[PDB]
Amino acid sequence: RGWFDILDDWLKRDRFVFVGWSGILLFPCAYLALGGWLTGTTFVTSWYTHGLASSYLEGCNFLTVAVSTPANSMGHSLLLLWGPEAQGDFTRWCQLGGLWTFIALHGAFGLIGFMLRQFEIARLVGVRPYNAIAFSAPIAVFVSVFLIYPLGQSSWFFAPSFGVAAIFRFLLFFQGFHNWTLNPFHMMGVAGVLGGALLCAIHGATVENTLFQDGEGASTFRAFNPTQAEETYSMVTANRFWSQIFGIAFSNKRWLHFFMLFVPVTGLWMSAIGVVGLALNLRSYDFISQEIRAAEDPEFETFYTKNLLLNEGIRAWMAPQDQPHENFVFPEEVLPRGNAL
Amino acid sequence: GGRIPLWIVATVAGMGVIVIVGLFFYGAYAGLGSSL
Amino acid sequence: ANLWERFCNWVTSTDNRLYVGWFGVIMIPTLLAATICFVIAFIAAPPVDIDGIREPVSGSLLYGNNIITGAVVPSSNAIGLHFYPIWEAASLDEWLYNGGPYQLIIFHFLLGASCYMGRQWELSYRLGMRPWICVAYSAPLASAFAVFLIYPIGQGSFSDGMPLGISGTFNFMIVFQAEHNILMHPFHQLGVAGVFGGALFCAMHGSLVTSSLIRETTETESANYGYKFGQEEETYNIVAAHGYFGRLIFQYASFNNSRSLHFFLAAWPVVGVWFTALGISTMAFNLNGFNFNHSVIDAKGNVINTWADIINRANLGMEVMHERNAHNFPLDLA
Amino acid sequence: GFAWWAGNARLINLSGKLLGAHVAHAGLIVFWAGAMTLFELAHFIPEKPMYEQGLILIPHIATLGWGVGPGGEVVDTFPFFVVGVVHLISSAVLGFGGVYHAIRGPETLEEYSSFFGYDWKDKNKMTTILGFHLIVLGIGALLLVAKAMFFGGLYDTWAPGGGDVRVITNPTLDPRVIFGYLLKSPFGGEGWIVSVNNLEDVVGGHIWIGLICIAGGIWHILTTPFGWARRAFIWSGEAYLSYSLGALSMMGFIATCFVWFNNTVYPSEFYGPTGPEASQAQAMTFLIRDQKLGANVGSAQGPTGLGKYLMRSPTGEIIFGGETMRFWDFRGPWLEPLRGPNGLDLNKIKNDIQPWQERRAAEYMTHAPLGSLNSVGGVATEINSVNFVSPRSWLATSHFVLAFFFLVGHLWHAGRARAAAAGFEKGIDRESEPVLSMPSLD
Amino acid sequence: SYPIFTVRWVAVHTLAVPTIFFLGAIAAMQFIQR
Amino acid sequence: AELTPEVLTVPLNSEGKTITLTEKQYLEGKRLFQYACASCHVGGITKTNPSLDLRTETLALATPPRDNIEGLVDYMKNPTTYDGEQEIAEVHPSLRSADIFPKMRNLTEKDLVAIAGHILVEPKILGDKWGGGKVYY
Amino acid sequence: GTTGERPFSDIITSVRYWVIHSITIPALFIAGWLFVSTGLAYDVFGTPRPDSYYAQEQRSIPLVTDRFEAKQQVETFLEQLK
Ligand code: CLA
Ligand code: CLA
Ligand code: CLA
Ligand code: CLA
Ligand code: CLA
Ligand SMILES: CC1=C(/C=C/C(C)=C/C=C/C(C)=C/C=C/C=C(C)/C=C/C=C(C)/C=C/C2=C(C)CCCC2(C)C)C(C)(C)CCC1
Ligand SMILES: CC1=C(/C=C/C(C)=C/C=C/C(C)=C/C=C/C=C(C)/C=C/C=C(C)/C=C/C2=C(C)CCCC2(C)C)C(C)(C)CCC1
Ligand SMILES: CC1=C(/C=C/C(C)=C/C=C/C(C)=C/C=C/C=C(C)/C=C/C=C(C)/C=C/C2=C(C)CCCC2(C)C)C(C)(C)CCC1
Ligand SMILES: [Cl-]
Ligand SMILES: [Cl-]
Ligand SMILES: [Fe+2]
Repeated sequence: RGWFDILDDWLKRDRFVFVGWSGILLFPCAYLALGGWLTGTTFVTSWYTHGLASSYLEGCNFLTVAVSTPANSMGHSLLLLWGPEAQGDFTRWCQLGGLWTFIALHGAFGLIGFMLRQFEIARLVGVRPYNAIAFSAPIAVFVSVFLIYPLGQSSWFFAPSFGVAAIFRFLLFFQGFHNWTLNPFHMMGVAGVLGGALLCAIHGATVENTLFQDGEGASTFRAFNPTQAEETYSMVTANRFWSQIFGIAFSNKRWLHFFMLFVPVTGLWMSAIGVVGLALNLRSYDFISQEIRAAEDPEFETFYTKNLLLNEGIRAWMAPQDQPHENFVFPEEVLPRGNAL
Repeated sequence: GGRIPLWIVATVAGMGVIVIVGLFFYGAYAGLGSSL
Repeated sequence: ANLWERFCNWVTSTDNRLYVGWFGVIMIPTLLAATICFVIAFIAAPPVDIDGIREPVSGSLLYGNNIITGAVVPSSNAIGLHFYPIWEAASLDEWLYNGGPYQLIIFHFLLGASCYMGRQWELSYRLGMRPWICVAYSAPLASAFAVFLIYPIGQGSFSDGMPLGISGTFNFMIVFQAEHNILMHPFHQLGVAGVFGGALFCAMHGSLVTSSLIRETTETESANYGYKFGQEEETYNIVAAHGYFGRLIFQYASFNNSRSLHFFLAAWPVVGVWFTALGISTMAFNLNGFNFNHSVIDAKGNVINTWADIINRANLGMEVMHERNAHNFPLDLA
Repeated sequence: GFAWWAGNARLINLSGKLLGAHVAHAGLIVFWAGAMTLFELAHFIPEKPMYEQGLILIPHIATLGWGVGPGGEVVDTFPFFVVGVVHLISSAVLGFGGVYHAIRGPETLEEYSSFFGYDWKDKNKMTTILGFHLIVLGIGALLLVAKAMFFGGLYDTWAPGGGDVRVITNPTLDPRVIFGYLLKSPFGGEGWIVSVNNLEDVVGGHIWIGLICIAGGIWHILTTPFGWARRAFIWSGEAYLSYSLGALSMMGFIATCFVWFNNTVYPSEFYGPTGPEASQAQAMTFLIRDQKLGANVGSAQGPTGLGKYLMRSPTGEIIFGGETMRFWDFRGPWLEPLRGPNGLDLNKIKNDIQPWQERRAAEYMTHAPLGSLNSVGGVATEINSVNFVSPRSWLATSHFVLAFFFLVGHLWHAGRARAAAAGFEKGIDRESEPVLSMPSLD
Repeated sequence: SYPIFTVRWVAVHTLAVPTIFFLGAIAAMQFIQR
Repeated sequence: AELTPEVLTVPLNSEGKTITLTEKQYLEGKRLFQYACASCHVGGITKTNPSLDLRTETLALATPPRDNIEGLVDYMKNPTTYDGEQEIAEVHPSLRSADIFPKMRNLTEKDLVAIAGHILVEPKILGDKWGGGKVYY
Repeated sequence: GTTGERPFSDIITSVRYWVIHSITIPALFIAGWLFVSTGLAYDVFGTPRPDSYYAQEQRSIPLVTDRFEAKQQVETFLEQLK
């Protein structure tokens, strides 16, 4: 009956927003990460780190605002407010990119707090903790993309900036520099995300079109009671339909719902592994056998060689503006170009 | 209690949203970020 | 006992291991024709002059491709939107050089896939089901129509339809971005929300049902054996699922009606994918993503680049390089 | 017991209120026609081409012959005003009747009168209502024939002299021509009914359609469905709705391709050039430019070995080179003077290109139907400056979208009509589950 | 007997207060000229 | 940086007299340029003849020099080829051809100065971007 | 089905709620406006005004290029606008 148990009582009170011990980590960090992004996208420039405007105050819209990464010259500095770079000056800290690490770091600890919350509530309510386990896939993605990937490169500058169009630029960078679409770990991620969306739609549709008639209304939603013991749709009719339509069907409701967890979670984990390789430029960029043949045989052309020409244009045409610290000067005569264009 | 009818509260709030969003779309054609 | 009535009874029989049906009567030959031609071409077809410039692209395994680089290559830009069946070629050799097989495959496939959707309605009717599973499938089907038929029509050439290949797919989406800025188009943005949200809700629903399975087994058994096919009682506790998820967020952000929950699961990715299919279909007529290039300038009139301008530098790089030999005039107007 | 979000399904069996819904909604259609025209006119500036001004309704009126003269120049905007006002005025009347029948009039009509009342399941009455509307449509098709032959004509982009309003004195009646169009392939170089390239075929087709529709209207008034038709269909309000949803979807897809490819009933003077047209015009432009400099365009070999300006189509016709090789089926009034029996004629190209053709190609090349959602003209990498998206892109995209969703509504309502007719639209009867009485598959 | 200030009260205003503040600042920005 | 009178100061004629535009004139010139010219000359290039641009060094080498208000105002009235040898009013918009180029009809004499002023000012602001094409976007 | 807090729908339809909030909501809106209209937002965050991205005859970006002298580089860039 000491202070610890008294505090435990209060943290675990049933209220509109459950708090819990995990709330002490989750709530401040979630609110600061969110508030950092809203503050920066509304008010803060990227002029000194990127040569870019990036806030509503500067003229940007929702698609173009961003909280951008620090300058390449910062390396992997934590960029703490009180640290040797900003030296406690809030204004300089904003201009040097400090909101980027602020958001990434508080974001990282909020993700941990949210997963602890899933564990905490699951334990108090009496259910198995599979929702927390599935949330490991978003965490793996965040840490590999926002933390591991720039930590293997020269600096934070090459991490994703927190913005709609800034993320689009990240996508296209990865095509032209890493040839990321060719990477089998990304392909496994694509199958997991697309397979998840398919399973989501096909399971939802199946349940809704094998419902039992449990009421007279034309709106079928009213004919369900959360405490009824009876299944609300026919597994038997659903299995027959899919067996005759597609050849196979689910027969076990537990396997089906475990499979729905398994597929997107596994896909995200796979893509995370490939991004860890790209931290080191360990790309699946080429097929060596293709290059040997193509170098010797100028009539040999595939969609593989066509795509590398596209990557080479991306690199040469975006690099000077996208990596301004390198002072790339490419005279017109060195730019790769097809005919006429 | 239930003095102000909720359908009226929703109508007025909804129009307040339309006005602010409309202002933001107007600003895409004037001043900063308009290309002029 | 009449010969036609007995055939009709076999076509629509609910007792065939695989349902045939009247839509199946069109689906089965068209899908077999598309499949057989696809497999043979993927393994063995000679190079195809996709862009009409007498520059053949090698698509098949026997001509130096692997599984990742292989494709059935779209038909020649010289054909445009002209119909090119076998009997219009002077010879199979001509038909192969010019990309005939691509047309045969995609036309038979779009027909058979359309009949696949009809077959889904039809069996649902014979079984006494509700009818709308086929409406969910219309979203992938519309997407296939967009990339194989609609986008060709708008650009004027099946040579700009999507190649039947893994790397050919990547070529298609890189060129699509340089010419339409699809990333900056809201219907593609909604497609991503349809597909990200779909994977999210798949994982959520799977994890919440799995979280609340009623104990029915020992630790030495798969919990899956706690459910028997066709049992009448539910196998999980939706009240416990709701009690957890409502506390994870807040109460009214969680579903306690299983019918509305599963309807939500159906509608979110279906609607998102309808929009992204409409994105491809309307960028077929060159209504492109938002263009904010040089939208921010300073008091003097200097351009102040945003991330949209960096995207444009990337788009420019793809533009100048794609089909590097096909353009003789300064604007790529289709 | 429909929910509020399915609340218009409560009108299925209330013929009086459903009549008001339809008539009120028709007032909305006519209101927008009226209001949009006045908006376009208030913003119209006659010295700018229509397609630089985001106009879609004024081009429809101009095509009927009103307001314009030679070359498509606007001479009098008063016809535009009239069309707008009369539509706007008429919407009040339809609005008035809609709300009366929806709020105050009899909830159901079949008590007030056996003529206006109907049961969806009454196959005789249903085909009678259909027949009346078929006649109305038939009269509608002949109004266009009337305008074309007796009331001033139609704008003709092909008229010698750059286009002009022309009275149609000899509409095409040969059914080999009129129905020949319906049997043309929809693929490239053929184009099904979208290929109609002259006003005589347009007017004659509408004479045929007017007569067919009137004849069909009288047919359906006087008959009831034959037994083979009675066993093949579902006879219910929702089924009829589903059938019309399919027809509207098909029609929207056709309209999409019509505005995208056809430059006869969508004159490029008003709508801007087609995609194929603008791409042909660019090749024309640099052919003209380079030949003025001394280039021999007929013998210039391009990088690939194909001609840089001119090449052969797969069936031999001489055509423009470069990527526009795909668009050689394009036909337009500024280009046809250069065509001989074998395609583009090198001697005409060398000697007979006119300044107006140079102007027209430069105009159409720089007004290709490419633009951003926020109306920045040109390819996606172009900078801001030119505020332009072609009316053809706006009309093609919007109607593809509408056509697609109406196909989905057809599927939705057709499947439901079937299930409601057989009695299982609300779910499976637990005590009588069909699959439970079928043998297992294995 | 309903309380006025709750944990919920704090959560609500923690988000709503700067939201309206930010909306006012963004509105003003639409009238900035270069 | 800002739009100062020095940037708004451009040559009036070949003899070297200068004129200082107002900010109002600059903005009006930009609007009229977009209205009547940008469809072919966006960013100082020429889409239908890329060999000829609106860079000041290009206009200086035209016959009649066109790198000054007078030369440009005259061009908008009676355009010639780059060497001065032929008049091209029938294929290039001009007041002389406002019957066949209707957007030229309602341009007053002061509009012409605003349009010419914009063409001479813009390369001072944008440098290489004016007339550089997509390499500099 | 409730945890003791007052229902939202009861709150926002109540007269007392709207008595307080017809002041607090516009006040916060006005405050945010003045944060921008007084120009204070520029100075707090260091965001360039439309006339202070470049020196008058400059087209080079003032990119930070040192980690530990970065604060002084920004300050030196800014004096080139005074
Ligand atoms: C649970 C809440 C939480 C967590 C985990 C974090 C976590 C973090 N914050 Mg955030 N922050 C929070 C709440 C939180 N913050 C709140 C509530 C505010 C509002 C005030 C902020 C405002 C804020 C700013 C402004 C910044 C951070 C930063 C950081 C990072 C560096 C912090 C550091 O080095 O700690 C150092 C401190 C400790 C590890 C605590 C030490 C406690 C030990 C155990 C006891 C020591 C004994 C003591 C000193 C004895 C004193 C005796 C005395 C008599 C002399 C890190 C990601 C920085 C950042 O993001 O960089 C980009 C940064 O600049 N935070
Ligand atoms: C084109 C759009 C359209 C039209 C014409 C209708 C028409 C109708 N609806 Mg439907 N409905 C629609 C859209 C539409 N609805 C949408 C989008 C929804 C979803 C929110 C619904 C949801 C819905 C429900 C849930 C129900 C209906 C019902 C009805 C019918 C009776 C309504 C009634 O008595 O209201 C009474 C309303 C009033 C007295 C308020 C005043 C409304 C008036 C008409 C406004 C007119 C203003 C206008 C400026 C007047 C001009 C005057 C001048 C021209 C003379 C009526 C035929 C009801 C029905 O079937 O009845 C059995 C019903 O239960 N509708
Ligand atoms: C689809 C349209 C439609 C239909 C089927 C009906 C049907 C009906 N209405 Mg409704 N009504 C409509 C439109 C329609 N109305 C419109 C648009 C208005 C507003 C003006 C009204 C206003 C109205 C009132 C005020 C009343 C009815 C009543 C009635 C009933 C008796 C009508 C009668 O005996 O007329 C007999 C036939 C005639 C009087 C001949 C009319 C000749 C018309 C006006 C000329 C032809 C028009 C032409 C074909 C198209 C318009 C031209 C345009 C394109 C420029 C009947 C159920 C009555 C009712 O329900 O009583 C309880 C009633 O009191 N209606
Ligand atoms: C809005 C127009 C409309 C509508 C909805 C109907 C509706 C109906 N008609 Mg009427 N009909 C109409 C106009 C219309 N008609 C007109 C204008 C005429 C005059 C020519 C007729 C002449 C007519 C006759 C002579 C008969 C009907 C009959 C029928 C019924 C059966 C229809 C059926 O099974 O078709 C389904 C169609 C088929 C089974 C055959 C399809 C053949 C086409 C050509 C397939 C091609 C489709 C293809 C994909 C697209 C390309 C088109 C191609 C021609 C190029 C139904 C109530 C029947 C009935 O019971 O009358 C009492 C009947 O015998 N109609
Ligand atoms: C001629 C056209 C037509 C007609 C008359 C009907 C009529 C009907 N439909 Mg069908 N429907 C159609 C087309 C049509 N539909 C199309 C094209 C689709 C595919 C999308 C559907 C899909 C559909 C579904 C899925 C369902 C119906 C249902 C119904 C019934 C109830 C409708 C209702 O109360 O909605 C009430 C109206 C609303 C709730 C408003 C919807 C709001 C829309 C979606 C947003 C509009 C915004 C717009 C896009 C622009 C945004 C800009 C912004 C400023 C707003 C009624 C019999 C229901 C049914 O089966 O009943 C038997 C039902 O569940 N319809
Ligand atoms: C960073 C930082 C910090 C923090 C801060 C904060 C925490 C902030 C917050 C902030 C916030 C918190 C903000 C907010 C804002 C908001 C907004 C700005 C919103 C908007 C929205 C909108 C616009 C919407 C709209 C709409 C739509 C569009 C549709 C639907 C409807 C609606 C209405 C929803 C501190 C101090 C610690 C210090 C350090 C730094
Ligand atoms: C039933 C219902 C509904 C619906 C309704 C409707 C839809 C209605 C309609 C209505 C209408 C549809 C209306 C209309 C109106 C109109 C009018 C009223 C007009 C007027 C006009 C005028 C007055 C004009 C004037 C002029 C002139 C003459 C000249 C020029 C100028 C001007 C323009 C000014 C709803 C959903 C809501 C709800 C529920 C129920
Ligand atoms: C005006 C014109 C013209 C003409 C046109 C015409 C003459 C047209 C006709 C059209 C027609 C004449 C059409 C038709 C249509 C048809 C249809 C579209 C059909 C449908 C069908 C169906 C839908 C069916 C179904 C079914 C089956 C299959 C099986 C059994 C069941 C049922 C019945 C469901 C021309 C071009 C010269 C020129 C321009 C103008
Ligand atoms: Cl390519
Ligand atoms: Cl070309
Ligand atoms: Fe489920």
